[PDB]
Amino acid sequence: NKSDAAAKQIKKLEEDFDGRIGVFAIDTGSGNTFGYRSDERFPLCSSFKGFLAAAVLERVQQKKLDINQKVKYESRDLEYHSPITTKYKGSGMTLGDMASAALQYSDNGATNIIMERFLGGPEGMTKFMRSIGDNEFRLDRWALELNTAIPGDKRDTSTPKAVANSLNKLALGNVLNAKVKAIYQNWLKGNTTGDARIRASVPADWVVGDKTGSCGAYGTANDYAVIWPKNRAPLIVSIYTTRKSKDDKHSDKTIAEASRIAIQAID
Amino acid sequence: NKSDAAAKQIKKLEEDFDGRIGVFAIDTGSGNTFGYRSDERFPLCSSFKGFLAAAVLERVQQKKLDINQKVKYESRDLEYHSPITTKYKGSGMTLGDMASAALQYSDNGATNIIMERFLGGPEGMTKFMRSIGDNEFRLDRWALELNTAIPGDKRDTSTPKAVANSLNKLALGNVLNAKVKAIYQNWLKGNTTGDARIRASVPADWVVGDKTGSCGAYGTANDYAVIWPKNRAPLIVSIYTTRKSKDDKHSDKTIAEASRIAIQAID
Ligand SMILES: *C(=O)[C@@H]([C@@H]1N=C(C(=O)O)[C@@H](SC2CN(C3=NCCS3)C2)[C@@H]1C)[C@H](C)O
Ligand SMILES: *C(=O)[C@@H]([C@@H]1N=C(C(=O)O)[C@H](SC2CN(C3=NCCS3)C2)[C@@H]1C)[C@@H](C)O
Ligand SMILES: [Cl-]
Ligand SMILES: [Cl-]
Repeated sequence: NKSDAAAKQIKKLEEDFDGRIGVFAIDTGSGNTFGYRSDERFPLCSSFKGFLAAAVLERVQQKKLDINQKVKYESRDLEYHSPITTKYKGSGMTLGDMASAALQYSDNGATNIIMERFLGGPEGMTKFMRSIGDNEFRLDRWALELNTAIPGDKRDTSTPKAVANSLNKLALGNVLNAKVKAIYQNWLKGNTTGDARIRASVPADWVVGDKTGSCGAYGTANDYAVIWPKNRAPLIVSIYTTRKSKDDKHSDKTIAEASRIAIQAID
Repeated sequence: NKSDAAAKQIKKLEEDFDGRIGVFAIDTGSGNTFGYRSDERFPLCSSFKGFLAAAVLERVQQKKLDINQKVKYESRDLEYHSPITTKYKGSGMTLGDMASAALQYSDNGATNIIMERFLGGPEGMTKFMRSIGDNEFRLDRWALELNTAIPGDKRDTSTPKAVANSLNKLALGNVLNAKVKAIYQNWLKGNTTGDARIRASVPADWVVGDKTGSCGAYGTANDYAVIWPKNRAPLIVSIYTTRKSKDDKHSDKTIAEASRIAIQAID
């Protein structure tokens, strides 16, 4: 009935902003979970960049790539919303800086460079996810063309649950060894775009790492986080939202609130 | 809870001047440590010169260089802020005097000459740091071009903790033998640029050695010190700051104060 309360509250929250909320949350210490529409599909938006950065680190760990190797792109027509890569166009960036920029600022140039040169594009990004046991994740299109968030369209979607499980495996589990996993955590922790989302749902002294996404269409936005509460086992939180109409704006407040409800449901 | 008090105080200090403070402090006699954002990246500015001078002494100890060998530079266009090297342009300087000038007066000419001729430039400076167990330190650019302190930019950064540990290894530990380490200490002790920073945070009869840095952009400044309190085991203090806006000035007062808080936290 703690589950059922949380569910009634997400249902009301989704009715209040006239859309659709998907949640999955894990207490990694007890194994307690809460889910709401946790098996429905939602657009990834930029959020897949968190997994792209893990993919790079996997390669670095296998010695397939070096984290300090220069990635040059002096001639590239940089995609919209490349605030980091724009600054370094002249000198290039380390693969590590570039992958972290893809995560921390949602840099589309970092994203697309890495997928075209190192990861085998959308298909390869999908293969990476299948290789960690994730069967729902599909990336179909490149950084800027995946944000259409069309209702019923399965392209570039996952489920809240798949997102949660995957983050758990990558951030807390055994895909990355001790050294490289720590780097991944530092990267998540240093995310700059999620202050109004899961971060806003927790005490200021809890440590958080997240990646956000915002399609800019159908009010579609999301956020996923590893949370370290004071003196407690990590939590995994995964919140995906969409909305009725093409022109609707996303609601940060709904994401923060659905996170609050989720964190309470596994308390 | 003494840790947590110190942390609340640094957080308020950082909010008051609208920036970001990173701290790491070690009591070498108990092993007690305090840190605040001790794993986040901050620009080195000139501060790496302290490690550059250690690198030189390492080479001297290995018999790769002689501390009294004449370094001539009669034709060089000396970089801005070379007060010592400007004075000796005609005659040259000993490698020892030159390295100490790079430390004590933050002489950019001494800095760049030494990196280009003896240390293998920024990458060699970084290799030196890796070789003492420092995995966070990166030097990417040369003396005058590393002071841009752009938010988000990982070039020429370390963490307060990495800086503290490294200083401990170099100033108090086993990298340099007893004779050469004493030289290094004398050098640190004779620093002339840090009267308003960590030095200002401690009784005037405590003996201090430090290296400062001031990027002159984004209010970015730092200081790191070995402190000998009378009749107590050494302390290591490491304070890094940045600020929100490009035109903000650095705050010596914030550095001195964050040092006071740090030294109390490990008391
Ligand atoms: C490096 O940071 C830059 C030079 N190093 C500085 C430093 O060591 O703090 C700055 S600021 C300079 C020292 N100073 C003093 N004020 C109080 C008494 S001495 C002004 C300096 C520019 C170089 C340019 O990279
Ligand atoms: C991908 O979703 C998308 C990127 N991703 C974004 C995101 O939320 O991660 C941005 S939305 C923008 C970044 N914002 C903030 N950063 C500082 C405070 S809030 C709002 C952007 C649209 C596509 C278009 O690349
Ligand atoms: Cl999507
Ligand atoms: Cl492409």
